[PDB]
Amino acid sequence: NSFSGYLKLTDNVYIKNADIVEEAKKVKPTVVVNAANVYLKHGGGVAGALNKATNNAMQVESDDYIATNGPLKVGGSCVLSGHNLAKHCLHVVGPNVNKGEDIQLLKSAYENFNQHEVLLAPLLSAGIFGADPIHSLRVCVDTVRTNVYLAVFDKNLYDKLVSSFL
Ligand SMILES: C[C@H](C(=O)O)[C@@H](NC(=O)c1ncnc2[nH]ccc12)c1ccc(Br)cc1
Repeated sequence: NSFSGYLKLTDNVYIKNADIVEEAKKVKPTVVVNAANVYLKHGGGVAGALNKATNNAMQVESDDYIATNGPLKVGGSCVLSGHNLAKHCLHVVGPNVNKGEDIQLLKSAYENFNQHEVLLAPLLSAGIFGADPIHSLRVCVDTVRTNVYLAVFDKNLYDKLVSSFL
C-alpha cells in the first residue's frame, strides 16, 4: 500500500489521475476493486483492463466462482484473488442506470468498501453504467469510511472532480 501522488479530498478519500493497473503493479495493495457485472464477465473498461493484466487468470477464477455460487446481486460484492495485482480483488456491482437499475444501489455498492481498511479503486457506475461521475464521487465520500485511493483514468474528468471537491 505505498501510494504516491494522491490528492487528499476528505479524511479518508484520496484521488489520482492514473491507470488502476499501473497503480496496482507499483503498490501491490491488499485490495484492488473491480467495477464488475453480476456474472463477473470482464468484457471491457476497468474489468477488462484488470483481467488483461492477470493474462485471463481473473476471468478463469471468476467463471469457477459463478459456477459454484451463482451471480452477484446489484449493490453486492465478492472477494477473489488479486493474482499479480493485489492480495485480493473486491468485485463490486454498481447499478447500470442506463438499464433501469436504481441509483440508490450506488450507496449499497460503495458500502462494500467498508469491509476493508485500505483499498485501491475506480469510480463506480461511471461511463456505460450511465451515472454522473461527479455524483458517484459524492456518494463515495458520503458512504465510504475506510481509506480509499481512487484511480481516475480520464484527465478531463479528474480535473472536473478536483474542481468540484477541493
Ligand atoms: C470514467 C472513469 C475514469 O476515467 O476514471 C472510468 N475509469 C476507467 O475506465 C479506468 N479507471 C482507472 N484505471 C483504468 N485502467 C483502464 C481503465 C481504467 C470508468 C468507467 C466505467 C466505470 Br463502471 C467505472 C469507471
